[PDB]
Amino acid sequence: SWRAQAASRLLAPLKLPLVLSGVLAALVTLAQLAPFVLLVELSRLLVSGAGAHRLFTVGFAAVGLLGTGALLAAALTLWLHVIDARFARALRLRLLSKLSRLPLGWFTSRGSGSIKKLVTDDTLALHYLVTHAVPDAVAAVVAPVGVLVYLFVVDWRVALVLFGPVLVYLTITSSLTIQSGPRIVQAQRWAEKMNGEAGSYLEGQPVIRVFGAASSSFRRRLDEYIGFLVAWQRPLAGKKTLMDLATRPATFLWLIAATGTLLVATHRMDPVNLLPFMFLGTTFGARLLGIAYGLGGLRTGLLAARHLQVTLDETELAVREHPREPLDGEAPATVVFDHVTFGYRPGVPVIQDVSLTLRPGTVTALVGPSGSGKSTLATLLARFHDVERGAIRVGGQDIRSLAADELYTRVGFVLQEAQLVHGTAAENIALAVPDAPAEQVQVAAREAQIHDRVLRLPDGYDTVLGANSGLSGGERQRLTIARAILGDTPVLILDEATAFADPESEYLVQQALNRLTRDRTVLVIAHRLHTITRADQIVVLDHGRIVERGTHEELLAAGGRYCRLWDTGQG
Amino acid sequence: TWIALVPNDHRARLIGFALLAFCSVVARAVGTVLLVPLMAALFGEAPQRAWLWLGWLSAATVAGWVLDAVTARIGIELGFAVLNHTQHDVADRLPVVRLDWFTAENTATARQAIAATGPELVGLVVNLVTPLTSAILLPAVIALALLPISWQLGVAALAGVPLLLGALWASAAFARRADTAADKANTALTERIIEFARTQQALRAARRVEPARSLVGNALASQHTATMRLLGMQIPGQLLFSIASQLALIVLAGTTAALTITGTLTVPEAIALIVVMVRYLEPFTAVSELAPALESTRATLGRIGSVLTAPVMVAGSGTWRDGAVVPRIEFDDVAFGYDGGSGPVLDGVSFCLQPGTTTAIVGPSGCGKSTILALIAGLHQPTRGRVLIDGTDVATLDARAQQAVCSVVFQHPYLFHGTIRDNVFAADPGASDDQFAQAVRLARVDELIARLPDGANTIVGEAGSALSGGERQRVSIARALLKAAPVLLVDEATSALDAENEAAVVDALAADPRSRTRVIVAHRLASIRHADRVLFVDDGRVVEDGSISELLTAGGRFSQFWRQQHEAAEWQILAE
Ligand SMILES: Nc1ncnc2c1ncn2[C@@H]1O[C@H](COP(=O)(O)OP(=O)(O)O)[C@@H](O)[C@H]1O
Ligand SMILES: Nc1ncnc2c1ncn2[C@@H]1O[C@H](COP(=O)(O)OP(=O)(O)O)[C@@H](O)[C@H]1O
Ligand SMILES: [Mg+2]
Repeated sequence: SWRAQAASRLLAPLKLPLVLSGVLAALVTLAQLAPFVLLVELSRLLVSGAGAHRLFTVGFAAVGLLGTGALLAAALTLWLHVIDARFARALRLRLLSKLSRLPLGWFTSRGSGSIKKLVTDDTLALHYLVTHAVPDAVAAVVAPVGVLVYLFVVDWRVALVLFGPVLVYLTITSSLTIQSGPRIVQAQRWAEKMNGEAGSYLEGQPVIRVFGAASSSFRRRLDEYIGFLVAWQRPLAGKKTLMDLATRPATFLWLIAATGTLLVATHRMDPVNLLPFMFLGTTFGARLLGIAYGLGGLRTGLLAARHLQVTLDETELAVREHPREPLDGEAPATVVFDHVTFGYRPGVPVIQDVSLTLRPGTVTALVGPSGSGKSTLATLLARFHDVERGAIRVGGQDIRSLAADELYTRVGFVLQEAQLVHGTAAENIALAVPDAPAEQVQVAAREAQIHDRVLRLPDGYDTVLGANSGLSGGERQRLTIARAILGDTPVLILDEATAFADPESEYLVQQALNRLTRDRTVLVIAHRLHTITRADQIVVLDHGRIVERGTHEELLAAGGRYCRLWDTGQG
Repeated sequence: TWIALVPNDHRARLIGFALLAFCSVVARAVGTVLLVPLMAALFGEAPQRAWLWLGWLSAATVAGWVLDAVTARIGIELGFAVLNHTQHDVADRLPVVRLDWFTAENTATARQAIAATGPELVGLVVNLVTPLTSAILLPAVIALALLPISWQLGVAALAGVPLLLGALWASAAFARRADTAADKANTALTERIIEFARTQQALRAARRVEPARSLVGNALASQHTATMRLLGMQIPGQLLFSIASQLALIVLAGTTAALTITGTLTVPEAIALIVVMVRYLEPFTAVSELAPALESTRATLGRIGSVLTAPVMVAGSGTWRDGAVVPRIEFDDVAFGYDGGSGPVLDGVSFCLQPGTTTAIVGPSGCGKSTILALIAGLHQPTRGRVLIDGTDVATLDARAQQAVCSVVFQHPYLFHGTIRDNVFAADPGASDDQFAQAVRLARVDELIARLPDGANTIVGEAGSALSGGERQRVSIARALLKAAPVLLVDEATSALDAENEAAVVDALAADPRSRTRVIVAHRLASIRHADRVLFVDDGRVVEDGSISELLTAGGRFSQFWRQQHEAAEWQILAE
């Protein structure tokens, strides 16, 4: 990656606060380091005369440095937190405004865990980045540089003889990293697999508790995992300890002591000019490790910001493209299809040139082998994704040329995923029409076979819902069916799988549907094709395009694929 | 409590490693005490008499090198040992954790603790234990060794150690508290967004997207109210220790200067002591540089802590003399509420079943109907009651033998990552392929094993694997028929648009030599018609414990269920 890359560089509006904070952190770190120079100056004084006044001066200087360091650190923390809070608020507003505009299909493509992960996890990770990683890394990179400059200013020979351990450490670590190529990716793959193993073992717990001999597989996989970990780590242990030895302050201490004793005994060192190394020379080994630590640490936040930005710069709906001026076919609910071709990926197309027209008051059905673009078509009809070629009009008026309000004003649908918005059960039934006069809600709930249950609820038509509401799948589906009945939109979409979702509470849902589809242009995604025998127009489709449409009796009297699906068990 | 336990049987290795670490520490400490005379000589009129002390320091250095090399080797060994032991212990102690503990997040916790803690432990041994302990112990022994050289300055370090350690720990605690407050506030903030994004379809479909959006945005812009406590309690987490360290340095240097200005130790000694003071103060910063690693490891091992310190169900005490060829499952005055998400579901039910007689359970959905098939299998514990399989309790059983009485056909089937044959052979590993063939033929699944490539052996575990719904439910049925146990609990699985599954269930019900007591919660009339003692469970209590022929023509709610099933299988969407 690089700069000016607007797929990871969404954190551009705070580049100037970031550089000012970097400068402030560099100043804070130099103020942290200064006490050692003050100590060296104190020693230089003490070694020759230096009446009490001169030492008191150094004490006052040290107190001043402590004070200004603490003050600068506090200022830096406050400023960073302020700018981070402001940016996070702006980002939350931007993300919500974006989320209010993505096409519905995206949601039932990501899911629920991914949504939460993205929003809260990435927001927290980016906030942690801005508040901790950047200043800590700036400090970790600015401290060793300063120490090194100060050391070379004092005496350019002890620094050279001190480089040794750093050199051998670099040598051994390069050897190890080029000597572990396969094992690292192998262990990564092992981890990704063992995650699935753990998931499956935790899922199938009753099966393990009843059939106790079905645990063998996971235990063997875990044994192989730990054996691989051992056979990986155990060999490169001597190399690791021999390379971790040339970081110990003992080694740098011995080096410095030896070279200083050599230079002083030969009277070419001015021993008072050796104390800087003695003080800030042993931890130079750990300084570079800290460099690597921080520079690696500022990576999770970066990748999180990149993912959040590639989410933000999504492609919203083309909506309102130059109104089609509704044609003269018919404009009640006569929905007509066209040469429609659509694919989830820019490659393989799932749908190909359907072009089927529904009439007002007709019931059409879709029948294909499960996984043959059977639901994708009805899903497209409700503007979950834009088509790639061809048009789709509701009343001879292209759906893309329709406001998101005007569209769903007439294309109400009942798919899976009841999707209860937690609130007043009465208001949750009357979500469609904002304020029904408390009687429409009741009669709709009575005509959706849910009134008795919602009265059996603890309180009644005020009960705030939730995870612990107690409602079952059938109960929630009937609530949403009541809401759709109250909606009263004269074009409907039935996912027939909603009927036989709760196999016990199924007759009541069937009655609710029979009441819901009394006057519509229902488009049924029929799974069990016996429920579609009096439908006005059957449409079988397989692997995309339509093959043949008609009524049940005719299509059965003309043999292809439908006599096939019919004779299969049903005869 | 029990978080990371070494084998705890071979005390020798542990005590040897401990004394070896202590020896490395005392060598690293005598390093600076040997620095003292060297630096004292390097300033006097005769700096040529420091070669002896340099040689002694070199001796101490090579001793420390050998010592800590051996210590690192022992550390890596013990790390492998502890990884192996604790991973086996964690994976061993999860058939016994009480089943209602696996909540929505307690499951993710255990998943992480199982599949994310290898490298964490193999580094936890050395990278955590040895530096943290050595750097803590080093200042104390430094002071102890500094007592003979200069008493008034030795006790100063011994007074300093507790204060600096307390300051360090207080800074760490402040940091942790500020961080948890921060991310808690962040979650409180960005939960409404998750809520508005979950229900984005119903809102959009009901033309209520802009008011909800404006409401959430108004709330966001309204609350604000940050800073003050957050910023105020986030500040100290580094200033505390930074101040404390610089202050200790100032105080020690001032003490040394005061004692070399009053004429108690000549100028060269004061310089050496000033150097030794920085040597003494270094390990505290070395420890303070280990705060984030320690916190990460603390969380990672808190995962294992939560896993191991989970509740356990025990029955034990030994029973099951012979085998009770055909038992009789009665359990009277029983109640069982789900600990966690409470509510007295299934309170006070009682029914004595019969040996070898199918007993179908039928009722409204979500009425505590699979909890009964759990309690019968002994997979759960009744709060106030007693399951009485064959006139004996089920909690008076050695766990190894209480799982050899039932065989369940669980609602949601689970096939672990292996092959179909291995799944079917999970019931009785020591079976013969003839019994396996009989089962795979009786479960209406031979056509499935012959309707796939390469035969029976097939990667089936996950990722579709060509297995879909009824296709794997029939494998589960074939597996539950192999385990010879004198009880067969069959909780129906939803298998719409598939009649082979229902036919296999009817076959398991009718044609079976075993002649075992069976319990089949089902709804479909075909499955329900082959029983002879039906229970109607409505809201955690049996209502119509009669029989088909007498429940139809006499009572209610069951003519209701019967007519609903009979006229719900002929509902076709008319073109009206
Ligand atoms: N979220 C998705 N991402 C990518 N491809 C998908 C997604 N959902 C479905 N598909 C694919 O689109 C095609 C249409 O499937 P679908 O219309 O759901 O089938 P059916 O209606 O028969 O159940 C299939 O190839 C399916 O795998
Ligand atoms: N793990 C659980 N934690 C809390 N409540 C649960 C749990 N499992 C089931 N329940 C609840 O216990 C009741 C009994 O459900 P159950 O008998 O399994 O229903 P079903 O007849 O559909 O199998 C229901 O209200 C259900 O929501
Ligand atoms: Mg069930």
